[PDB]
Formats: sequence, C-alpha cells, structure tokens
Amino acid sequence: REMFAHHGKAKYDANITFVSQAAYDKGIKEELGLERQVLPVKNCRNITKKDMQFNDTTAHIEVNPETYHVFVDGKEVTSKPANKVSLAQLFSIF
Amino acid sequence: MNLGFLAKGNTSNDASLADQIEAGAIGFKIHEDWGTTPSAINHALDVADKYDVQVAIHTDTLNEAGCVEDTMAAIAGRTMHTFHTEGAGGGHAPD
Amino acid sequence: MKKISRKEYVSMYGPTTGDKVRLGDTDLIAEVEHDYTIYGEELKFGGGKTLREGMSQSNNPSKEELDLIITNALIVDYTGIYKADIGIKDGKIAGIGKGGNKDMQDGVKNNLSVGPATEALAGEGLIVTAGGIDTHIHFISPQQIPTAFASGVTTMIGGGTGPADGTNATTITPGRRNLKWMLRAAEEYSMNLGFLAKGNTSNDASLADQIEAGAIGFKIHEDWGTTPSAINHALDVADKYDVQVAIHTDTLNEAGCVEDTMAAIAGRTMHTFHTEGAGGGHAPDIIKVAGEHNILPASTNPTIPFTVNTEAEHMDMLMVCHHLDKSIKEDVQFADSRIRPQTIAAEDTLHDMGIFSITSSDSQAMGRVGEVITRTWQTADKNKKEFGRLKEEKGDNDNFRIKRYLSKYTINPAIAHGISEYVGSVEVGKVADLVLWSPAFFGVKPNMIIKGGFIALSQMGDANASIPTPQPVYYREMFAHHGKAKYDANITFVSQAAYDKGIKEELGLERQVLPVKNCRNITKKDMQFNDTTAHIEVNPETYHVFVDGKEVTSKPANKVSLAQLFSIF
Amino acid sequence: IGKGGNKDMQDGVKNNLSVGPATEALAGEGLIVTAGGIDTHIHFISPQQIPTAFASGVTTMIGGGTGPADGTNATTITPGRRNLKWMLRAAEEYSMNLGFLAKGNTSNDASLADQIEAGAIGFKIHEDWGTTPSAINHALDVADKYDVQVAIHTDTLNEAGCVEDTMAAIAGRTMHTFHTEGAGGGHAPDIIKVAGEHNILPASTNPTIPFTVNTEAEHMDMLMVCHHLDKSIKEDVQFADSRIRPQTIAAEDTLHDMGIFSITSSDSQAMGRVGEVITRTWQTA
Amino acid sequence: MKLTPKELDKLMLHYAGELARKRKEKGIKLNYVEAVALISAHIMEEARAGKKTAAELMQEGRTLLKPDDVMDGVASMIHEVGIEAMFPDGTKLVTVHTPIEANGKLVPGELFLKNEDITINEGKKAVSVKVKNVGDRPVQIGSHFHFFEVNRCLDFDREKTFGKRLDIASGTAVRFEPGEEKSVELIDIGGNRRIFGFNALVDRQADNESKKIALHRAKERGFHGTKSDDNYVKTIKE
Amino acid sequence: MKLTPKELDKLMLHYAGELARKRKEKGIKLNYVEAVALISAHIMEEARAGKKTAAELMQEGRTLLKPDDVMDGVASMIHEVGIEAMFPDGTKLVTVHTPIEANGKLVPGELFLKNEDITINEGKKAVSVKVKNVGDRPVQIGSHFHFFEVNRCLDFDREKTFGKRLDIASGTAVRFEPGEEKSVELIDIGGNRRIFGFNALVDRQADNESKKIALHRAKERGFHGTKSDDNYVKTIKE
Ligand SMILES: Cc1cc(C)cc(-n2ccnc2SCC(=O)NO)c1
Ligand SMILES: Cc1cc(C)cc(-n2ccnc2SCC(=O)NO)c1
Ligand code: NI
Ligand code: NI
Ligand code: NI
Ligand code: NI
Ligand code: NI
Repeated sequence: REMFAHHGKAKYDANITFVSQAAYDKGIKEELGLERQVLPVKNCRNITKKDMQFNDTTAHIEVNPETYHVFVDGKEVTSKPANKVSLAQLFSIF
Repeated sequence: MNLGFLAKGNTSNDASLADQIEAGAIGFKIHEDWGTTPSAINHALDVADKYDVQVAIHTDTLNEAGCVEDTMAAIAGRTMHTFHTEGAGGGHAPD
Repeated sequence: MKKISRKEYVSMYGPTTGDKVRLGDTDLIAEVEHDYTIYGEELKFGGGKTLREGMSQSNNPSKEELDLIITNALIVDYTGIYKADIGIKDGKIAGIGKGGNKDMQDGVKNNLSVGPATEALAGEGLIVTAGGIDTHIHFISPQQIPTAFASGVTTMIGGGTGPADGTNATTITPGRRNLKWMLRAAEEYSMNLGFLAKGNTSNDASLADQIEAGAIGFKIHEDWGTTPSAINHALDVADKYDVQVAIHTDTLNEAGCVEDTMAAIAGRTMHTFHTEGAGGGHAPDIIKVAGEHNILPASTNPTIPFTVNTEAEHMDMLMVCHHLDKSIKEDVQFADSRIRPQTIAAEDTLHDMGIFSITSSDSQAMGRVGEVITRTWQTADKNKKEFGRLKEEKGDNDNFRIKRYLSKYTINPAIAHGISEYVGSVEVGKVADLVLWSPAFFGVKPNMIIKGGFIALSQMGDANASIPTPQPVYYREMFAHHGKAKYDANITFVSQAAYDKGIKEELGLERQVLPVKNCRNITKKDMQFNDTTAHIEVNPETYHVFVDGKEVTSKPANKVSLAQLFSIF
Repeated sequence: IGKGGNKDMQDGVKNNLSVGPATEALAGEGLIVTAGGIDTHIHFISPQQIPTAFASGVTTMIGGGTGPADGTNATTITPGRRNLKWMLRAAEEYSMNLGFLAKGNTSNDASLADQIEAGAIGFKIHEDWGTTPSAINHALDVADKYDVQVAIHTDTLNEAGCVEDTMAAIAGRTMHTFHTEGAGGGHAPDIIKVAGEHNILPASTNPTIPFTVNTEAEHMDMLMVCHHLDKSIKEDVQFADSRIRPQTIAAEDTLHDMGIFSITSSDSQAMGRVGEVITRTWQTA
Repeated sequence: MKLTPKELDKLMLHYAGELARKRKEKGIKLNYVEAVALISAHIMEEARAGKKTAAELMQEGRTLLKPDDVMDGVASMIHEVGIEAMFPDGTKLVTVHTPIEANGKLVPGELFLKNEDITINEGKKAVSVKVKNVGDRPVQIGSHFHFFEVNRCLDFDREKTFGKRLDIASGTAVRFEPGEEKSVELIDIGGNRRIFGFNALVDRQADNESKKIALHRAKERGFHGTKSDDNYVKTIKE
Repeated sequence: MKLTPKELDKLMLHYAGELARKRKEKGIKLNYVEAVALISAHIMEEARAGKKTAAELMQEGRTLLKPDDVMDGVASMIHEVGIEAMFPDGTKLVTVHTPIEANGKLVPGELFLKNEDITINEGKKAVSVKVKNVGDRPVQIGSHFHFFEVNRCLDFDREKTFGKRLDIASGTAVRFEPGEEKSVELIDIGGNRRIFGFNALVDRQADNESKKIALHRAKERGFHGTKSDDNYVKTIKE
C-alpha cells in the first residue's frame, strides 16, 4: 500500500526528473512548471567497459555462421536448460 | 519513481537531433523499426558527443544495409549501450 | 615490468612506504605508512614528462575537473602520515588519492581528473600540513599578522582594539561599535580572523548584544574583574548562543580560591589560557584544573621549552610590568609566589603525557607570535631526548609523538572554537589552507602558503633575475594577497545569531562570512591524541606537582634545536 | 599635437589645443617623450615584477600564470575559467595595463572556446604541456573564430616531428613565435629558419642580446642547473651541445639589425630580466 | 642617484654579507644565512672590480669557507648559491656549486631508506623492437608518448607498436642520435585506451579496427616502416 | 636566506648602532636615539656569541656609556632599554635598567610640585576591623572591592563591614599572608550604593533590609565570621 511520501505535495520533494545539462541550463523546470526535483546527467561519453563494476571482461568472441556455436577466446561456451528455478512457486499464488 | 526519457535518434538531420536534447531528453534510442542505418548512427553519435548524453541501439536484424562489422564501423570506437545483446529481442542475425 | 633501485626512485618521486625522514635538525623520525600511487604511473611535470595533453592531462575530462593538483606529496596530519596527490577545486580540497587521465591510466576516480583547466604544483620531496590556528592573539598591532603568516599560521582568534592599555593586557574587543571597527578593518588582511568580546559583566543584555554584533565568544580577564558572578552570567549566555568561553583567573585570590572558580564554572565547558600560571591565575595552584573533564587546557609559548634562562627572564619581566621594588618585603613575596620554577618544569612533562592539549602565543603580551610552531617542536625534541621513545609507538619511528604534538596547534584549537568543519586538517571537503615544507627546514621556515585554494605567500628571489632562486630570497606577497582576490580567499568567523541577522550585508563586508558551531557539547575527551584526565595536586608550601600520587618534573635545557642554525637574528 | 596657447593673443592656435583655467602645465623643454613600452612575454611568477617593469618604462604587460607554481615557472599560461577569474580580480591592485593568455595545449574545442569566453586574449602553446601538430591545428581553428592571437614554444626534442612538420600544422595562419633564436627553447637546431616566413611574427627574448663574451658560459650553466644534467653522462653532454649553439646566438644580433626579427621581450624570471628589455634593445643597436 | 628597487635589495644583501664577515673575524662559527650572504656579497664585489670572468668567479666562490668555519649541518643544507651581478659587459648569473665540504654527522632533513627495489608496471609484459634514426637531427622520446606516432624519420616495424608506450620510469626518456640504432622495450597503454592527439593518427578508441585506419593514414603521410596493403577499403568515417 | 620581517628589522637596528659607535669614536657626544641604538646592538652581538647568560648581559649593558659620553639630558630620558635576542637556548628578553648616570642639570619634561599633601576621601569617617587569614594561600584585596564579600577563608566580624570598602589610595591593595593578622580601615561606599556582583551576596540596593539577606546567604555558603541568628524568616524575593 502507498505511504505518506506517495501523496500530496510531499511526492514533489521525494522524486527526481533527470534531464540533459543543456535543458537544465536553459531553465526547463521553470518553463514547463515542474514541481519535482530536476537534476542533470553527466559523464556519459568518457566511459568504457572497464568502468563497469565487477563485470569488466573483454574478450574475442566468434559465432559460427552455420551451427551458431559461440566461442570465447577459442573455447566453446554453453549451458544446460533448467526444469526448476528458485524464488518462483514458493512465494506467489499466481 | 525517478524518471528519465529518451528521444528519437533515427534521423540524419543534426538540428532535429539537437532540439530534442534541449527539450529535456537524456539521450537517444536508435531502433530498426524507424531505420537503423550507418548514416543515422554516425549523426546521432556526433550530436551526443557535443551534448554529453548516452546512446542506445537496437541494430538491423535483416542485414539490409550491412552486417555487424559495418555497424561497428559506423560506431567508430565511440561509447554505446546495446540493448538485448544476445539477439532474441532483435539485432544482426545471427552474430 | 622493470626493477628500479630505491635511491633513484626516491630521488625522482620522494619517499615511499617504509622509508623514513628526519624532521628538521631534531631527533624526530617520521615513517611513511601508506602510498596511493601505482608504480610506473607517477605524475611528473616538464619537457618530455607525463603531464601533457593526451597522456596524463585528459582530452575528455570529467565534469568535476580540478583547478590545481599537488603531485607526490608527503602528507603529515593527525589522520596519518602517507603519500598521495592532492586535488583542489573551487577553494576546497576535492580529492586525496592517485589522479591522472582515465583514458590512459588505470586507477583514476572522477574527483581526481586532470584536464585543460588544471594547474600543476610539484610536491615531490616536500611535506604538506594544514595551516596553524592561534587562539590567544592580542590585537595590539597589525604587523603581527604578516609575522604569523610567514611562520605558517593561517587562522588568528583573539581580541583588541590596537595599542590601548586594555588590549595590552586582555584579548577583548568590547561592545558593538568596537566590534564594527575591527570587522571592517579585517578586510585588509591575508588571514582568517575571529573576535572575542568582554565577558566581565553581570548584565545579561550587555552580554547578549555583543554576540549578536558578531563576536564568536567571550574572554573573562582578571584586569576587568574575574568574580564568580561574572563567570556564572557569561556561561549562562554562552549556553544559549553556542559560543566558547576563555578565562584568565584571579591571581590575587581576592574573591576566592581555585575551587570557588570551579564551583562557579559548575561543570560547563571552558577553555583556560596559560594554565601553568606564569601568565596569570590562582597562586599557586591553577595548574590542577588541567586534570578535569570539562576543561580544555592551553599553554602559551614563552614558558616552553624550559631552559636555563627562563626563570630570570620571567622574573625581570614581572618586575618591570608591575613596577615592583626589591626593597619592599611584599613585592618580593608577591613575585616569589608568581613565577614558580616547579610548575614551569612540570609543564613540559604534562605536554608529553597528553594532559595539556593546545599551544598558543599570547602575542606581544608575554608571548611571541612567530614562534608557536617552532617552540612546540622544540618541546617535542627535548622530551624525546629526556624520556626516550614513547611506549605507544609501533615500529622504529616517532609517528605517535609527531601526531600528538601536531594536534596541539592544528585540530584541537579548531575543535575548541567550533571551526573544525572548515579548517584544521587535510581532509576532503575542507578549506584548502595548506603549508609546504622542505624536510630540512620543517617547523621553522616554510616554502609557500596556499590560502583558499590559491598561492598567497612564498619564498622569492629578486624580481629582475632570470629565475626565482638567486639572492636575496625572502618572503613576499603573492597574487592571492592582492586586489579583490583576497576577498575570495579569506574567512571572517562570526556567531550563528549574527550570521542569521545578516551581519555581512549590514556592515558591507566582502570577505566570506561563516558561523561557528558545536562549542558547548565538547569535553577533554574530544581533543585528538591529548585526552588524558587525572587527579592533580600542588603542595601549598614547596609548590611540587603530583599526578595520581607520582611527582612530575623535568630538567632545564642549555641548548635547543631549530634556533641558531636557521636565523641570523 | 601642435602649437597650443590662447587664440585671443596668439596666431596659430587651433580649438583642440586651447589652454584655459582648467589646464595644468608640465615643462618638457630639453626632455624626450616616448610611448610606454609593451612587454608580451611575461611569466606571472611574482607581483613584484610589475613595479620593476614600471620603473624601467614599460606600461603594458601581456602574459600568463598563477604565481610561483611549477607550471607558471615554465610557461606563460593561466589555465581555465576559475584561474582566469582569480588573476582578473587580483589585477585591480596594480598600476599597469594587463592581459592574460590561456592554455592552448589541448585537442578539445569546447575547452579551448570556454577559456576565451572567460576573458583571455589568446593562447600560448608550450612544449612542457605538449606541443603536438594536433594541438596546434585545433588551437588555430578556435582562434580564427574568436579573433585572438596564438603564441608558441615549439618541440625542442623533435619528438613528434621537425620544424617543417610544425609549419605544416600551422598551414599559413598567423602565429607569434617566442624566443625564435632557440636558446630559450624550440626545434634543435633550426627553429630560427621560421623568421623568414610571411605568416610568422618573430620575437627574441633579452638574455641573448647583446652577444657578449660571458653569454655562452652563463647559458650553459643555466641549462645544467634547470635540467639537472651531469657532465659524466654522454647523452646529457650531447643534449646540451645541441641546445646552446653560439653560431645562432651570434646571428641573432645581425638579424635584428636587418629587420628580420621584429619584437623584443623579457621572458621574465624564466630565463629573462623584466627590467632590462628597453636597455638591452638600445645596447644591441 | 635614481635608485631602482633592485639596487636597494642588493644594498641590503651587501650589508648582510658584511655582518657575516665581521662575525667570522670575531671567531664565531657561521650559520646557514650568514654563509649564503657572505658568498653572495663577495661575488658581487669581485664582479664590480671588473678583472675576472663569471666562470672564474664560479670556481673562486668555492674557496671562501673552510669546513671548520661553519656550524654542524650548514654544508649539507647549501647545495648551490646563485647571484646576479653586473660585469663590464652587463648583468650575468653566477652559480656556485657545493661551496662547503661537510665535517660533522648532523644532516637536517635526512632520509632513511629501505634497500628493496621498486617494481614498476607490474603485470605488464614487454616486447622488444629495433629502432633506427635515418634522419639528420636528434630525437628524444618520453615515457608516455604513443610510440606508434613518433617522428617519421625513425624507422621501425610500426605495426607491432600500436597502442604501446616505453617501459621506463615515468618522466624519463630515450635519445636517438643521427644514424643511431638500438632496441627499446614497449608495454600496453592502460586505462580506457582512448588515444587523442599526438599526430592525429588515431583520435579514437584503440582496437584492431582502428589499427587499419591508423596504418593507412601513416603510410599516406610518409611515416617510415609502415606497411599497409594495397587495395585498402574505406569506411564511412575516416 | 629566507629572511623574516623580524630579521630585517634587527638588521636595521644593528646598523643604527654601528653608526652610533662610529660617531662615538669620532668624539661626538651621543643623543637619545644614538645611545639607545648602541646599547641594543651591543646586547644582540653578545647574545649571538653564546658565552654569556641573559642575567650577565643585564649588568654588562650598564657599563657601555660613561656620563660624559652623552649630551646633557640624555640620561634622565632613558629609564630602561629592552631588546630580544637569540641565545643558544632560544629567544629571550633582556632589559637594561638605568644604563647612564646623569651629570648635568637639564631634565626634559621636569615636574615642579607643590609640597602640600592631598587629602583623599574627605568627609568619610573610618572604622577599624581586625582581620585574620586562616587559609593556606595568600590573599590580596583592592581599594574598591566590597569588603563584606572577600575570600571566605578570611576571618573577621563581617556584620560591621556591610556596604564598606578600604580607605586607601585608589588602585592600591592590602596583602594577607597565610596566618597573618592585622587591622584595616574601612569607609562607606558612595554613589547610589547599588552593589551588583562580587560574590552575588547582595545584587540589590544596600540597606538594613538587604543586610539580613546577605548575612543569611553568607552563612549558608560558609564565609568565616558571619553571625546570623537562627529561625531566620524568608521574604518573597531572596
Ligand atoms: C609575567 C607577566 C608578564 C607581562 C608581560 C605582563 C604581566 N602582567 C602585568 C599586569 N598584569 C599581568 S598578567 C596579564 C598577561 O600578561 N596576559 O593575560 C605579567
Ligand atoms: C636555457 C634554459 C634556461 C632556463 C632558466 C630554463 C630552461 N628550461 C628548463 C626546462 N625547460 C626549459 S625551456 C622553457 C623556458 O625557459 N621558457 O619557455 C632552459
Ligand atoms: Ni529492441
Ligand atoms: Ni592572560
Ligand atoms: Ni593574554
Ligand atoms: Ni618558452
Ligand atoms: Ni617563456
């Protein structure tokens, strides 16, 4: 159920609308009459795969054009399908 | 909910690309149903370099204008976020 | 991978983890505890070096790009002794760590990004500390301020109105109009400043109006009358306005003894000036309050270190100022109860035990404004020569003693006067008031002063020369000292109540104006590395000093370090 | 500029030279009047340079820096909007016309343009921040759009190319060259050949003029101190002998007398003397 | 007189040196300030006299103070003394190197180092490349320069050096005389491996796709030792 | 050198003293400024030499100038000369008391006084009270302190001292050693007789009604010699 931060004018103070830096500098919040917090995004262009935390592996990947097998640095990579998963039927009625 | 919106990246008109960013978008999506060609990829990345926003892509499944290496040549080493990279949701068949 | 010998590594980049350095001409040895660098990716500036475009200066920098970076610095602070690069942005310390260009180097975070807007300063082989804070200034002459600045002090707290007789005795700026005079005069100087008001009254409305006029606290001084009534009223008002109180107690025991003063204080927080008692206080036993929980005790510099010329000099100073005569038996009896070489000898050992926690000047009023840091390190060196290496040390170094004595003039006075969120240490988010030292000259003569993120003072040769090094070299004002730039680089501290009523706009001040806070909820346990409490007794006849039953004393010295090797006068 | 006086009593007095009750008088009989000097190679290392230059007859100083930091000790550069704000607000102290140069050593066009909008009158490109052909090209492109000047200290080590590669990067556009003889820095050994070109405005700094019998030894010992060289290493000796070159130093005075060099300057407290530009010019003449 | 500020500063320096000389005549061991002042004042007077060159004064400044004339620790603190003085041919800079030998054990600011070596660029494997300078002018290359884009008169197999830099101590350099040939050690550039500038041969992310473009650009601009095949296929953005 | 402003000021003082010494060698009688400078410079040089204590220099400063060496009037103008100097144990203050004896009759700023005494506190009749210090620490009392509210270790008949102060010269004091007993003279406080502060025993108008409250308060806080009767009756405001 919804609590008190979901309601009234309190929800304006508790939520953020993200925009570009250029729209933020031209005053988009005042022009459109927005009451939420408005903040700019930044540092989008100088990041690579090495900036991802704990998942930063680079490799050479090849796909066979006929059998569709996948190779990572020469080694074949696959897995087996599962007939049962956790966190599913124990917890939900539907 | 905190929210942010993506604009249309499938065009070769630089002025149309720039006006969407000034109107409040945080980035572009390039999708094959609006036409993912190397020209549109190149123009969208050029504008996003100037405005410091991110680009996301759904690539050409039908290989209509080129294959995966042609898309990578259009990207030309610049930063890109790829959606559903396995390819069941869309992308260059089969690789 | 390559192997580089330790000697040439240190000659290129300064000492690293495990290496040791002697501080000045003393016997104190500091050891590097940790290093943030990645070996092979060091920052160097010059022709053919690494700080060039596309290599360590980024062509695609972060949006938090630095204004200035200090490379390969050895930081000496109460938080530790370690090697790092220091980044400055918008007058604040923005980052402490590795620094460089993420496009070409591995471990560079966003707050240490080097770009086209960045200036470089080479710190290899040098020591960086925080600026000193002096809390016992008599504002007798404006020429004290450049003297303190050249010794490495960047904040001065005290009171006065110039060379009047009230200021010559007491650190007091009395009343709203005199506070307005001093606050408007303060716009001249390259120093953070704060002013104390008159606490010697029993009128609550007069006490409160001075705090609203801009003062950061009260001084209670015996020449304006230190009675238990005035102590009680001043502490009551200071509880309501969140400001500090300092006291010079009743030497003559006119209204009561030391326990009556402590009863008037009634467990509330108090800063005590010159607690040994040579500068004033209950004869002969004011030094016993330094064991108490609610007292923040301080000593002034002319009694430290204890030397063979100390007693005669102080006796002749006492005879001049009080106009005493040796032919009168009451002037002789007064003088012999004042000076007391027993407590003076005990003071050095009490500093070494962490029972005294703050050092200060008492400037031009029995004390020397350019010698606080030097006399602190002289006392540390004398105590190491007499009592040996401390038992709290880990390893073959003196790092614990170095932190204990460094805290006495940097972080502890900042905590005591409620400005430790702004100044006092080298930490991320604080004001960039920093001092650069060569290790051969540590503690006596610095290289340069950075004030508010820009260089304000440095050693400098003659202006017509082809390089800044040739003779004569002396301390000269830099660009942060001049024009309208000095308004952006300096801070005037006021009370929270004066800040909220708009004192900056009312008096037309152009400096930064910031409020003090958290002055009333601190005790002796909040002092870094000097937090010892004990039971202290003074014999009423022989004036011997006992700490938990054990007698405490020291020997006078005939020679000190950091004195005649370094100065022509 | 003319006769001056009172038309009621004297013949040839025009309206713009009328002397009246609001006029003050200054006697110039037997004296010489010149314009104030203009020094364009200032390292802003210490504020005490300014009264020294003022007493020698210089009334405008153009350069860059932030005080005694290591970047300013080498280069005439005030980098970035915030540091430009610091220096412009400090400039209100002094009795001197002033102008500041920004950092030109980058390939980011937006970073170059923001410094010009923050108040700089031009760029300096210096080899200690990296003088590559890419940075030269980008800086000249931005300076064409904003109508400001570019100054250069070229690559002494020939790391990315020789002098003709630098001239190819310049590509016929206007450039001011500092210490073009090359004792203060530049392509070893032939940076002096650019002083014959049409698009180059060439300048010399004062410690090499006039050429005296103490010049070579003094400059050699200055080079050994600043680079921390050792005479026992064959590569430091080979580097030093390719740097100083008394042949080009001797040629510099004659090139000044022929009108091939056109500007003199100081290089103040960075191998040069801020109170001696005018004096060394007349000594050379 | 029309004194300048320089003249006033030098007058003060002269009388500081005179005080140091009087104290030396009374038998007092000089401190740091006194020794520096004495050497500076002596050099200025000798240059005013006009009978000696600057190079002779550089050697004469080393004989003024014996090791027994100064306090313990002074000689280790004074590495050099510089002073400008006016000769008959004008103002010159005179630097006196190591004027006093030491005789005691006190070294202020002394360093106590461990004896273990430092390993730089750990985990980076190096390769070896032979390089020849076929030009007529010397070339010197720093530690973090992109070695693929060095001066076109250096001849080497440029394909093997893409994305690499010299494996030397940071801030040092390697020198090539005209006609000189030697081998160097190269390691991979770290970080994001985004290469911008240097000769504008890459200006993008370094990878195998960008290597072909860089080799074609280097061959068209005449960089020695670059081998890119004929019938090159252009991309949409080069 | 890294000179401080203190070093520059002391260098100027040294050469002022040197000029005074040269003028004394030429046979010129020294004036006020010259004599002060000569004594200060001599003390600074002796402290630099390091063979004498500060107390010895305080006596050595009194032998430098004979009475015939100075102009008439100099010796009466110089009461003391102070100078700070750096010893081997650091900076110390040396004060030289009455360095020159006088030999002439000229006294600048001379006072010519009448010989009649001054009567202070006219019209105030004094009473005499015996006071004993039964504590272990010395006590000193000023001229305008409310004598009823002095240190509780002093024992005297406190009822007779309400509203009174010492009948001595304004700004002087009376001292009590431990165990000492003596008599003092007391007179009534003037003005509006509103007593605020001092130990907060009155804090109101002084009269016979406020004396009872003050005596009760003094007895409860243990002031010696206070006699207030049992079965005290409180008022509405105490
Ligand atoms: C020991 C001493 C030294 C000096 C310079 C003055 C005094 N002196 C004179 C009158 N009252 C005092 S004590 C106040 C003080 O020196 N700081 O608060 C005592
Ligand atoms: C010949 C010389 C003299 C001096 C004082 C410095 C250098 N020196 C050191 C490192 N880099 C340089 S050259 C930069 C310059 O002096 N002006 O731009 C060379
Ligand atoms: Ni999709
Ligand atoms: Ni005091
Ligand atoms: Ni004081
Ligand atoms: Ni240059
Ligand atoms: Ni220069």
